[PDB]
Amino acid sequence: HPVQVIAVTGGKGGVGKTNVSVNLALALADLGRRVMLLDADLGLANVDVLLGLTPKRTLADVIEGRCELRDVLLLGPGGVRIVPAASGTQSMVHLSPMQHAGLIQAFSDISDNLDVLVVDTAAGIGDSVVSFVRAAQEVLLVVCDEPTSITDAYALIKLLNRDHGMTRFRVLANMAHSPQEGRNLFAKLTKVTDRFLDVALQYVGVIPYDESVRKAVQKQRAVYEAFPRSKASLAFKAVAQKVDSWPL
Amino acid sequence: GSMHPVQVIAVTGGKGGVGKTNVSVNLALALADLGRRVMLLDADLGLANVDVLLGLTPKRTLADVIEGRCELRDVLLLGPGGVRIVPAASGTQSMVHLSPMQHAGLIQAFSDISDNLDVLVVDTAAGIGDSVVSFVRAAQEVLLVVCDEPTSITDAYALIKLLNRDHGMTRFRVLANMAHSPQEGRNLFAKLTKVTDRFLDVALQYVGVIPYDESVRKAVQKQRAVYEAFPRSKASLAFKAVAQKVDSWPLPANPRGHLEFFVERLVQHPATG
Ligand SMILES: Nc1ncnc2c1ncn2[C@@H]1O[C@H](COP(=O)(O)OP(=O)(O)NP(=O)(O)O)[C@@H](O)[C@H]1O
Ligand SMILES: Nc1ncnc2c1ncn2[C@@H]1O[C@H](COP(=O)(O)OP(=O)(O)NP(=O)(O)O)[C@@H](O)[C@H]1O
Ligand SMILES: [Mg+2]
Ligand SMILES: [Mg+2]
Repeated sequence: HPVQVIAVTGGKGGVGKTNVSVNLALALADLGRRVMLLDADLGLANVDVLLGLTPKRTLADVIEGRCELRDVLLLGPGGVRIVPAASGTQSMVHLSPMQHAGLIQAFSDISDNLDVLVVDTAAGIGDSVVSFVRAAQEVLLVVCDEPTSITDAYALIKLLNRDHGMTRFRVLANMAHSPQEGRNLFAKLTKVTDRFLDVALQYVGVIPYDESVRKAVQKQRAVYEAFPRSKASLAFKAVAQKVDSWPL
Repeated sequence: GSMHPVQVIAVTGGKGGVGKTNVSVNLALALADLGRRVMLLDADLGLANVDVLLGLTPKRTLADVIEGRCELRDVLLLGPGGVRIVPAASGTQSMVHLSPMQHAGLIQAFSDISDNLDVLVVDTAAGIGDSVVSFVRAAQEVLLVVCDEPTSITDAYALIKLLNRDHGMTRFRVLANMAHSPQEGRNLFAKLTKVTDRFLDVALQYVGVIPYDESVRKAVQKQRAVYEAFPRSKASLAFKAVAQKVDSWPLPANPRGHLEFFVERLVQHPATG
């Protein structure tokens, strides 16, 4: 039983990486999978904030040697297991390759009875982002239809490909006003990556712009839980069906 | 007389997508519209967006400067309103882990292009990484852009806490963005003040609020600044009001430097000449 590992990323700030990570995790749990969600925004933790959780200890405690990784695990909704990050601990955003590797390696000790790990990455193209993305089997790029997000997503793809040997990427359009808007967005990325790179982009669909997501964030409850019948939640179910179909 | 003070503002906020770059671009344009000589630095070093919001196509960037291929003056672009822009790179990693020395070298380089300058606006990256903290500490005024969601409040607080705890920074300016009601900006400021009052020793200063405006969405699509493309929009009028406030912050006349106890080197306000 190999664990499916999905890194949710995108370069651009605020495109919905954390919302997608949280609600994809919940949707996969709804399909019957045993799911873990790692907050890899190591110094600006938001997974706990979106879920209204107040972690006593975090990955900060782990790295500083005050506790073991198993000791910081939190229970989220639907049985999802959460690994919480720190908020405001600067050292956590520039960890050595050794510390990053050590952390990733340490997950093998809490891998029991697990089907899927979802990893929520920070904004940007920094070492923490690249380290976690490189360590995943599937790279889910969250993109929205604005020139800055398209530009940032392309930059991250180019970087991961040219410096880190990554050659396959999943693309999810978030805050789309229509499914066709997402397809057109994917078409844009396909043309520029076709022209300059040798990579395989695979489209996963859209999460629509949905006021229910804004309401869910205010409530600090996952939209998938708080508004299970909303268009966004139904779209997360669809993405989960696709993810679950991917070869391990 | 014989030292002209320069205002230096770092626009930051921790949270991704809160409007740091939109605020940087449109504050710069609004200040230029008031008659100030403005420079705008894209300090999102590895994911440049200032050029993207303005529809500029740089041939050289900060990466070329830092890596010793050209000088800072060579990469300056003339933007709307006469704002001079220093463009960043897009997808060059060797930029989101510069050494403290390399950051220092970049900051030092601005002294060569300071003539005829009133204000430098610095657009920082998301997060609390070394690049962000270095550029924030290199400025005189730190402008946190915050919106009324728990994640923005939490991230803004985290940045304030780190700067206060680790670097002794005490005073911060706060600008609310994407507000949907007239009192939302002040209410948001109060939320942040509540948390910082309880746990920190800081002095927050409320600057104002930019409303959520569909005109910003349209401007970003057109790759034109909302201040230029929709000058009568609610967002653009708010940027005008905010620039008038920013412009009123007093600068020392003829800043000639002073000594401080247990500080070896003269301490001097940013200035030119
Ligand atoms: N499908 C959606 N519909 C409506 N609003 C959305 C949607 N997805 C995201 N949002 C909004 O976008 C905000 C940012 O989402 P978030 O998941 O925090 O993005 P992020 O990419 O993780 N941000 P960051 O980690 O700081 O770079 C949310 O708080 C909502 O306001
Ligand atoms: N006042 C506003 N009204 C409406 N939309 C806005 C407003 N300000 C920002 N936006 C939207 O928010 C998006 C993000 O703005 P942007 O200025 O790129 O934020 P940022 O903090 O610089 N992101 P990043 O650098 O990637 O962390 C914009 O592209 C617009 O969609
Ligand atoms: Mg996030
Ligand atoms: Mg930006």
